[PDB]
Amino acid sequence: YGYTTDDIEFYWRGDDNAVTGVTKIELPQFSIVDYKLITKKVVFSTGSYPRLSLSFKLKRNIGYFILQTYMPSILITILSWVSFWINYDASAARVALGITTVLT
Amino acid sequence: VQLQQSGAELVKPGASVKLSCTASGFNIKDTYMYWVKQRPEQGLEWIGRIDPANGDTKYDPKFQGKATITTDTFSNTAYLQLSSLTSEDTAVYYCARKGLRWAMDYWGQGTSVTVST
Amino acid sequence: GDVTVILNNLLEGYDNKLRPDIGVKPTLIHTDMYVNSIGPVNAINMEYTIDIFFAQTWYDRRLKFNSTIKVLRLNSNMVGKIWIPDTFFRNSKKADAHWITTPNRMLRIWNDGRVLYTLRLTIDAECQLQLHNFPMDEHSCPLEFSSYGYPREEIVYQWKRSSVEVGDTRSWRLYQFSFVGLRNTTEVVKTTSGDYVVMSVYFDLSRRMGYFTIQTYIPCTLIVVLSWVSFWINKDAVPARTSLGITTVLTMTTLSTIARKSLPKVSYVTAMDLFVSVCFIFVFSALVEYGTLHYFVSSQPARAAKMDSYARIFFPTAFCLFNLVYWVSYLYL
Amino acid sequence: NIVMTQSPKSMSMSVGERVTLSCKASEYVGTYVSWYQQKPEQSPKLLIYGASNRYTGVPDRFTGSGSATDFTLTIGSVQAEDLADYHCGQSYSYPTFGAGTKLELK
Amino acid sequence: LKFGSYAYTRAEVVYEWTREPARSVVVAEDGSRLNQYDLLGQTVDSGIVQSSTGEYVVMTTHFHLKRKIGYFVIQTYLPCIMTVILSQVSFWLNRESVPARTVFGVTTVLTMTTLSISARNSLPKVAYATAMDWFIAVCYAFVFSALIEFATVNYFTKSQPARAAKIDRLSRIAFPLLFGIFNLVYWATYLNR
Amino acid sequence: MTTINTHLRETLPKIPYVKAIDMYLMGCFVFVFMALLEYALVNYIFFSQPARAAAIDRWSRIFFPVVFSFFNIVYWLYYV
Ligand SMILES: *[C@@H]1O[C@H](CO)[C@@H](O[C@@H]2O[C@H](CO)[C@@H](O[C@@H]3O[C@H](CO[C@H]4O[C@H](CO[C@H]5O[C@H](CO)[C@@H](O)[C@H](O)[C@@H]5O[C@H]5O[C@H](CO)[C@@H](O)[C@H](O)[C@@H]5O)[C@@H](O)[C@H](O[C@H]5O[C@H](CO)[C@@H](O)[C@H](O)[C@@H]5O)[C@@H]4O)[C@@H](O)[C@H](O[C@H]4O[C@H](CO)[C@@H](O)[C@H](O)[C@@H]4O[C@H]4O[C@H](CO)[C@@H](O)[C@H](O)[C@@H]4O[C@H]4O[C@H](CO)[C@@H](O)[C@H](O)[C@@H]4O)[C@@H]3O)[C@H](O)[C@H]2NC(C)=O)[C@H](O)[C@H]1NC(C)=O
Ligand SMILES: *[C@H]1O[C@H](CO)[C@@H](O[C@@H]2O[C@H](CO)[C@@H](O[C@@H]3O[C@H](CO)[C@@H](O)[C@H](O)[C@@H]3O)[C@H](O)[C@H]2NC(C)=O)[C@H](O)[C@H]1NC(C)=O
Ligand SMILES: *[C@@H]1O[C@H](CO)[C@@H](O[C@@H]2O[C@H](CO)[C@@H](O)[C@H](O)[C@H]2NC(C)=O)[C@H](O)[C@H]1NC(C)=O
Repeated sequence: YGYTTDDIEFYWRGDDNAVTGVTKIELPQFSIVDYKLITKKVVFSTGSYPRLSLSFKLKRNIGYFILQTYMPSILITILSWVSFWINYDASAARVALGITTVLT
Repeated sequence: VQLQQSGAELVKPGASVKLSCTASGFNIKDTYMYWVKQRPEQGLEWIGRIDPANGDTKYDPKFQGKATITTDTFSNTAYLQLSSLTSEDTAVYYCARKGLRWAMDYWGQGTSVTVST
Repeated sequence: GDVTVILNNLLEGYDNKLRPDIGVKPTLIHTDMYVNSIGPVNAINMEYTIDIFFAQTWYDRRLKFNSTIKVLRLNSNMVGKIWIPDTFFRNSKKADAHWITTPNRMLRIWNDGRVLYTLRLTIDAECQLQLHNFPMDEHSCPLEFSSYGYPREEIVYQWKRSSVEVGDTRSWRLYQFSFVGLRNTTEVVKTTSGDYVVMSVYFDLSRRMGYFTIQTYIPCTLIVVLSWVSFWINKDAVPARTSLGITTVLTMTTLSTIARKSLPKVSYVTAMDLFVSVCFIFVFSALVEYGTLHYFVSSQPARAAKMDSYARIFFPTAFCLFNLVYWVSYLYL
Repeated sequence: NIVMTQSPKSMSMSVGERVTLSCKASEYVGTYVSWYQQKPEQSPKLLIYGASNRYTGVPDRFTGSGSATDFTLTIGSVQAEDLADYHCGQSYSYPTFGAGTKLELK
Repeated sequence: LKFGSYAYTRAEVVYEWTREPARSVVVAEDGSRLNQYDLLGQTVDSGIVQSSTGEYVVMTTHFHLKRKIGYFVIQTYLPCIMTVILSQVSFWLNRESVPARTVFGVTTVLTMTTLSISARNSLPKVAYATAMDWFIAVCYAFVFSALIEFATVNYFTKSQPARAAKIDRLSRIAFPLLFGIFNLVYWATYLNR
Repeated sequence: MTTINTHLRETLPKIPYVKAIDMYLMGCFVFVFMALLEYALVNYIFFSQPARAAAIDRWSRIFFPVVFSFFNIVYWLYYV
């Protein structure tokens, strides 16, 4: 914060192994794909300051979202399709089935 | 440590009596002081208590207005005054102090008042 | 008095920045715990709360006095004036001591220099719960601690013979779980700063299915048995059976949604999402079976006559066999 | 006004046998029941302060047992100086004592 | 509310109430932020706990609370009774209108399920059965019994009309009697407890 | 009516007494409940005579909005 780039200097101790324990992280919804260590300098109206950046690329799993969200919608779409096998006589059945698929 | 009471009293029914209880070995502003009565061959009866550090006094409902308990801090004495005593409160009057688990650990020596003619 | 003289003489020329035997040998610290309660084990954040009386004891040759009294029993006033180890809990997400009404710490110094330091802590520790077999699962998830700055060559920890003591175990906040036992462990862990002696306490918990039963297993089974009654309804009332099917699928979806919210948003299938998924498949299967029945009654009645009579005996046996294999396979683990 | 009922009202007993006195409260008195001993023509002496705590100077044969409403005082090897009255008194509220129990020798 | 001394054993620091124990913990008159309970009184005690470091004086205070039923009545007990009545009113419709009574029964079951879900989310996640759980279970049993009984009545139509008529006339009056006796026994055993 | 009652009651604390909003919701609930009971009564005597059924229907169509408006006016005049 206070010290500019001509007063202090940042770097990673090891430069590839400075951040450990990232491959052991167990996220319940994501999964760490990659991580990067970056060294640069930023410029604000008060001077130039060193900056390090530790970035993690997370990827969201699909195992939960399929069964919890995509399967109901597909089954409601099939349960909306099923009215075509119903004859044109039974109007009440197809109307109730279609409108309640819309309601679901 | 020790509580010393006064001698026995022989009074006439309709007068007032004043009993004293002098404490030796402690300051009475640290505990409560209790007055208990005991009739011949019966159980104890609590008259009232006084908080000497404050002056707050509480009495038994069957003794409110009859008895009055005061304290003298300068000489470490607790006083019990009975206003108009009839021909049935001829008992022994004990002076006690509160103890560890709110018990009466130290008692006096008893003052046996007697009312007759 | 004389205790003032002892306390003032112990702190003369004393440096609380240096551990005892700073260049001689590591300090041996004996640790004890007393678990007041193990709080709610919520699986959402993968954590659990615990309340303990953490006690440490070690030897400090600078706090050695000669007197006729054997032990000085003090407040937390002198805790910040002598050397105190920097014990910290490695698996805690949040941890705080207690400060009401006065800092809940205790210091006791003995005649030979043995210091005992106890303090009350409420820790919100984390333990990753492998939520397979849920809710018929068993866990053993830890509370670990070690020194922060002093490696193995400077501070060594060691349990006593009466290390961890639980209280009554009935006044604890374990709703869905049940305490069954514990075990202590010591190890050495590699860290960027050095080797640290780490001590772990594993509490073994088993989930009591008394809440998930009347929460999810009873209503889902009730919705399945409800879906069963559609077969006993006359096959001519078409809106009746359609209404039965759509209301049962709706209610099963609602029950699955309200049932998923207990455990976190994990990506694998559990033993509870398997149950509600099989029930949802059962309801959908009943509905599509009625659909094919209504389609086939117009084409050929000879094939559609015995469909309902087959379903009335095929659905309960399939559900009972599924329940049998499911309950044995998930209660054997 | 919490009333303490003590039982029995009068008893006799020989030397060297266990004896038990009981005190029952109408209302709740937590552990603030005390047992006093009074020999004839003397002031009462505190035996048991609180429920199950012996006073300083009391032999190890007196012991009390407490509850919310039911209280007992048990003596073990009884000698010949326990021929006296024993009162139970509560201190949860303004103090009230029991009726008393007269131990005798026979 | 147990409090005592940390770091000071019984031979060093003892606690005691400053006034009479019945008059030491004093609750104010307007001092009640309770919405769901009702403070009945206080209760103090004093004792000794034996810890790993010595004996400590512990002063205990119990506040006695009684839960107010006015919320749970309107939340659960009035919807359960009204939903049971809505299930039982189906027995008065004729046996020739089968989709009507079918959707009656199944939507009554739907109401019971959403009721049980909304009523279970108030109480914490205990691992046993409370009185409200037993009430919801018996009401669900009554509603489900009504629907299965209707299914039986409908199944017995077009083959044995007299048997269906007999069992619908018997179950038109047997259900309120059993529900009323259950209500009487439940409220009697859980109000006098 | 049950859904509207359950989604809105959960907002405020679990107070025992009956609020004004609770009074209105129970009024609306008893009204829709009695509407269903009147339909049930119409269906009960539907096979026997259509005259009484039609009479109850045209009586309901005239006497339900007036009683509802009476309750509504009593509510908005007593609670203001
Ligand atoms: C960013 O800024 C943040 C805010 O500024 C900052 O957070 C602050 O952290 C500092 C340091 O960690 C805290 O300061 C310490 O707090 C300790 C207690 O912390 C708990 O309580 C505080 C509130 O503290 C009050 O109560 C305690 C205990 O009663 C007192 O000790 C405090 O002095 C203070 O007392 C007053 O206020 C009370 C009401 O609150 C009144 O009732 C009372 O009358 C007083 O007026 C909470 O705020 C804390 O919560 C937060 O922090 C916790 C940390 O665990 C978090 O987990 C949580 O989430 C919250 O964020 C927490 O609950 C104090 O014990 C401590 O006092 C001693 O240590 C300091 C430092 O060494 C000494 O200078 C000081 O002299 C004290 O030492 C004496 O007493 C100790 C007792 O252990 C002895 O060991 C020692 O030898 C010494 O003895 C001598 O003096 C005694 C009298 O003082 C005497 O009796 C003895 O005889 C002897 O002579 C210290 O104050 C501060 O509270 C935090 N502030 C807040 C609001 O969070 C953060 O660190 C900064 N971050 C960074 C990265 O920079
Ligand atoms: C996620 O996004 C951040 C920010 O957009 C990414 O950080 C970036 O990383 C790249 C690759 O290291 C940097 O590019 C490099 O720039 C240096 C400049 O000397 C050049 O020599 C290298 O050959 C390369 O071009 C980029 O500057 C940097 N951006 C910033 C502003 O930090 C990050 O990589 C992304 N993904 C991951 C996995 O972190
Ligand atoms: C806590 O740790 C102690 C010390 O390691 C355990 O005590 C040991 O118990 C084993 C038997 O299982 C004995 O063979 C050792 O001699 C004991 N060591 C000593 C000196 O105590 C204790 O069982 C552990 N408690 C647990 C695991 O909860």
